Amino acid sequence: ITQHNRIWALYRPFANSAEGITAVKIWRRYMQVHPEDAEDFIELLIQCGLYTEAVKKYIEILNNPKFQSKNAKGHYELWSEMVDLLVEHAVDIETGHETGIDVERIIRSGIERFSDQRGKLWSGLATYWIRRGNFDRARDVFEEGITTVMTVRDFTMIFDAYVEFEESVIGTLMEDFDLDIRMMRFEHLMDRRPFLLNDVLLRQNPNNVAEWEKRVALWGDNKEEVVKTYTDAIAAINPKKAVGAFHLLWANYAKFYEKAGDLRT
Amino acid sequence: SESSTKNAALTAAQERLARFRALQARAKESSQQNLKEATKE
Amino acid sequence: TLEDLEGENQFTNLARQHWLNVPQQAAKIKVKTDVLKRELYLWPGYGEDSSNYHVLLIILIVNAKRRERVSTWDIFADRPADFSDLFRRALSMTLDSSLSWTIRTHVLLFIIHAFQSLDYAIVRKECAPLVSISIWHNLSTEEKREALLDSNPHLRKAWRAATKRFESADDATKARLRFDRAWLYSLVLDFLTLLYSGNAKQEHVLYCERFVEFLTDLQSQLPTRRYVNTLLQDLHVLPALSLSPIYNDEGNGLLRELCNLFTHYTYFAVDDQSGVQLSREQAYDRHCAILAKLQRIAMKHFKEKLTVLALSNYGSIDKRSELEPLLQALTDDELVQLSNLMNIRTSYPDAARIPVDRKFIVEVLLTTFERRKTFQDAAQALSVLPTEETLFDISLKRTDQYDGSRPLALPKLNLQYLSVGDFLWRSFVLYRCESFYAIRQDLEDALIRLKPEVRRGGVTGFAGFSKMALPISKPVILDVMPPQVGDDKPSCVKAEVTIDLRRLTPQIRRDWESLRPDDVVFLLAVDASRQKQSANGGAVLSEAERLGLVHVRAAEIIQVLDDKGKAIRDPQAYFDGHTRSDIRKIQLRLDATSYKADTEANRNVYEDINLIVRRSSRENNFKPVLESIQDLTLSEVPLASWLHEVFLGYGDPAGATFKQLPNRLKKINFRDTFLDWQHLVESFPGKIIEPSDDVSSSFGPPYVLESVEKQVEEHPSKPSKKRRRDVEPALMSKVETLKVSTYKPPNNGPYPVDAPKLNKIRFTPTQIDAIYSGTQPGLTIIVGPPGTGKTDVAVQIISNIYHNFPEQKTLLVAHSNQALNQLFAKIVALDIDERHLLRLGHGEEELETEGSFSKHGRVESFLDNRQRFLYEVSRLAASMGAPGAHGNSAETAGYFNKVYVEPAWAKFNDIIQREDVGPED
Amino acid sequence: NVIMEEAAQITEIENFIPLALQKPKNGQMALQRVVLCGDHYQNSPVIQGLAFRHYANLEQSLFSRLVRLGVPTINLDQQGRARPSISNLYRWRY
Repeated sequence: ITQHNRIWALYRPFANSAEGITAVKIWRRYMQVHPEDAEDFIELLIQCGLYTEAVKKYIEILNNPKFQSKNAKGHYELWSEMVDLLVEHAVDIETGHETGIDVERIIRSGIERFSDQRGKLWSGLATYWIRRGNFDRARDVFEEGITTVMTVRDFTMIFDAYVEFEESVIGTLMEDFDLDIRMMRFEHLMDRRPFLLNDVLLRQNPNNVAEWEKRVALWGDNKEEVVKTYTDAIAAINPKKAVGAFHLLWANYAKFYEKAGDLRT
Repeated sequence: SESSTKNAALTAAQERLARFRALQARAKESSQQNLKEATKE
Repeated sequence: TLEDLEGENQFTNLARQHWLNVPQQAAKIKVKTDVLKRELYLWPGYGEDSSNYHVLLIILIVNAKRRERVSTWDIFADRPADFSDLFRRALSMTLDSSLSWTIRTHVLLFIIHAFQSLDYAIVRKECAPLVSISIWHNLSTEEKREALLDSNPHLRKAWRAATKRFESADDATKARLRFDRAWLYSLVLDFLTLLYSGNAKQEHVLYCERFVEFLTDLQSQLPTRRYVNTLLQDLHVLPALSLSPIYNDEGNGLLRELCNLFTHYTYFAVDDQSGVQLSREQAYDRHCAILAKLQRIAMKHFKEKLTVLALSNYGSIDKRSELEPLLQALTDDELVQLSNLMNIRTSYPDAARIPVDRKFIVEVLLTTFERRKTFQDAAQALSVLPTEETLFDISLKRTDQYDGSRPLALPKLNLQYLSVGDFLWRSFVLYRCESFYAIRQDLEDALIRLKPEVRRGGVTGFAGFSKMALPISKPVILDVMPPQVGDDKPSCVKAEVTIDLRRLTPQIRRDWESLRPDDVVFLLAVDASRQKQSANGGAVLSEAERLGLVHVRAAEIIQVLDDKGKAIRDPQAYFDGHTRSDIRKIQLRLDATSYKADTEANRNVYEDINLIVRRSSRENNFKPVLESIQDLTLSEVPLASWLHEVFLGYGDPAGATFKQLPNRLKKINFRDTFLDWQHLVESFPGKIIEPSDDVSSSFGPPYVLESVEKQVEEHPSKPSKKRRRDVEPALMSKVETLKVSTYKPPNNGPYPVDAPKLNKIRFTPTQIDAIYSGTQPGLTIIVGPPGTGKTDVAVQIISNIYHNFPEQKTLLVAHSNQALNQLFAKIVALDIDERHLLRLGHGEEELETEGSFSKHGRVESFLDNRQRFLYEVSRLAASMGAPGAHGNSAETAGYFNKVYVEPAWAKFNDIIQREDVGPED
Repeated sequence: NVIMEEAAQITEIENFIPLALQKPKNGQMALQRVVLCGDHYQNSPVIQGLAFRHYANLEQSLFSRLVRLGVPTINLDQQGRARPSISNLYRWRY
């Protein structure tokens, strides 16, 4: 084994000078005994164009919990680099059940593991879908990320990426039914953005009665929406730890129902 | 008619461009508001 | 049953009073009225003048024979006109509602048995018009039929051929075809009317279950499914059954499960016309196209009320709850207009009186727009590890209590399948159900032997003694690995379980201490105090609640350790030696999905587990089989195209043979398959066999047979168009020229051990043909009785494949260890190398062969052969005067043998290449 | 090349497992010869579940299904193990 390691160290320059598929096989044989240079093997595969092999090697390295990076590379940084490589090579890398490369499942696993950048992960998935040409999949991913963002920065980044993609699509189309549907969905998202922001704020801190009052003001003349927002604020906000203006919330609820024109209820 | 149809298509394209510009301005304002809200958070 | 029908029954008395009213003075002989004798007397006497009672009795006898696995298609195929008349009478009785519900259920069961017996020519001919294109002619919308004809040119050609046949037919044949189509339509309408009538009894529920099973069987058979799925989609049978009060009853769990199975079979991801299995991407694309068409129809029809519905995404409208408010916003008239614009039957016939309201239309639209997972997703969602709910399921209890009186919602294996993935999923479901039933039976036996009860302080104790179960404390989790890439569940969750074997017997202690790695065990939390609530008169307890078992979690024991936490290096020395402590520790990997579900739902099953149940080594291999079945179902390509076409039961069944495959071998070296030329001539009758050389004398073994096809000389005859009607196509057998070639076998050395083994068995011509078919590429089936030399023919075919194709790999599959040992002995008797022969199996099995074919035995044989070869190489180097120790290592022996022999062999070949060198030189 | 013996006594899933033991190469399987030697008149595989054996037809084998479908099979007509009386008693079904 020690002589095999010495022979591998001696033939590493020979494998580097040989290049190509022979060097890929030599690197695989070396990683069969010494897999510490798997990052160098992935770099050589990227230099040779083996995106699927590099993705499989990264998945195998992430599956092993005892794997330590030689260059002190973080697991989150490696996952972000793999996501960026998948987004930049969404058409070059073949995705299917035969190769075992599931971009959506891996993105969901990364968002569940890293919920701080889950909105950024959804934005990256939307960018990968845009690079793959699936505009409907990118729009659905953006909608799911907007509806599942508990972070203000991640939601803002996802909304900015979706707005940039929609603006690029509108500029490309202007210079039929699908574009109109995308524009209507973007208009509905812009209309419900205050509601989504209020929901995200209530998820972060439901105790903000001032935020609930701002949401009720943003509801406007829709009386059923206004009534259900007060009932949700009643059921959600604990008065023992509320931080907004709960007494003013009951006050303008009373004002709204008085201007409605009834007294008893 | 091929002349009035072209004028109607041009008017529809101008209305779509104005709507796209208004949507872009609203998206910029919403992005600024979201950045302010993120800074507040 | 047969004995009940043999007795003095009402049907037998009616048949005696009606058909046995002859005035002949028969002798008073006490002859038993056997079912076979009655069937023989009624079948020859069956005719067009027979009453409906005789047809009902024949249908009941056929159903009893099918339930008892007795063939009845040959007796009906003896008289084809009588069988056709009986089938027409049965179809008329099934279409007629004047008969009782039991008679209708019996007729439906007979029709389902006939459909499952479609391999018979008479049954296939009778069921051909029922699943023909006449069902598409009876569609609700003619525009949908026109679009279906325009989409598939083959469907349009079939419809045109059916229309031409109906127009060219007489009154009788056209009336029969219209009667069959109207009988199918009236059966669907009567099923809908019975479902929507309400106040259904047990007979009505049984008839509905039989109809659901018949629909599932029709959807299973693809040639019938290609029209049955379209008919069910046009008639909206699923929305009618969902809104039916019979399926809404709490007691109709089996009916609901059968309806779910029929819906899954109807919504299978496979092409109805082409027969190609659709992937998840194809189903997603079809759902997206349907959603886009619905959005376009909404934008062109009701864009004011359904602006949000037509402006949303595919994922925001595929949910029934998401689309519920959009449908509630629209009115009933708008929904009816949308259904009419989508070629959906929003109105039924007045005879069926099917209620078509706004709720029914909303349910139909929700079912049509619902996204359904593929069969691969359903197979992946199924858990291989059984649980407490999976073992004590209502479907498993119904299958355990099943006796053939009622249908079951389980997959059925037949001659034809919708897809290879569908068949793999059906086999996986059947294996999982069998494993769950076996695990439930083992757990019930262990709980009965343990006899759990409530001790002092409320602690659940065990009164009886069970050998396969042991009381244990709460296990402690040792480690939890991180989740894998793309997998929510963890990679591994290893825990430690403490067991005691002081009170156990020495055999039980030895069996527990010698547990194999990754052995399937169940950690069971059981409390028998709640069974006292069953004594209180509360709710009806289940089998697990009556037995006291509360929860069960599967796990795989990987290693067994002593009381000090050290692994036992020598198990034989530990068993023979005196153990200092009787307490042992076992490391077990828990189910990752079950542990994740328990942690997410905050379930402390591991902190309450009070028993551990093991099983036998042979009976605990269902988990790997289920995993392999799930992997095969999830695999896109599990077999070759020709093998999948042959296994699917579609197309020509002889297409996988060597005569139809394009990769047939022209010349095959039989070597020593034929003992002599006379044996080869007798084994190849009816075929012209001539020698390859010009010598007319017969040649012995070895022989190579080449099947050279004789070229037909196309003479320049005039194209006479007169003699073309009476000239039928003669079935002239293609006499393949069997060219026999003889070659001198190469010598393997002057030693007597170098002589190759030759076959000394004179094979029959059928055995020779089977060996020739097996040697040629393709699919071969050898039907051999006991004592027909099937093992010898298989060994000869394996030897021929090894000799002809050294680069090919042979995979022998056996069912018993004795058969594998006999095959190994036959291969050793033949010219098969022991180094290339290997056996796969458990290492504890005794090897009946003279040589050990296991991995350790093969390694030992290879080491002995290496030592012998090293000694021979050292002797050869000493004889040749080669300096050094050439027999030290195998690589050194090869290098020395090359560097010595290769120049020497080259010099010898150069000396022999000279024309002046004689035999002495 | 894969050759199976007593295919009627083995399940269809167990028979298809040996045909899919190797992964396909370039979208196609490497199997070329598939031989199945058995006797459809022999005993079927044992199934613990009565409903699975009868209603679900889990006891049906791949060789029996291929024989019922109409696949071309070679039938051996020579027996040399038992006595002529026992062979003739066993030749009634064949």
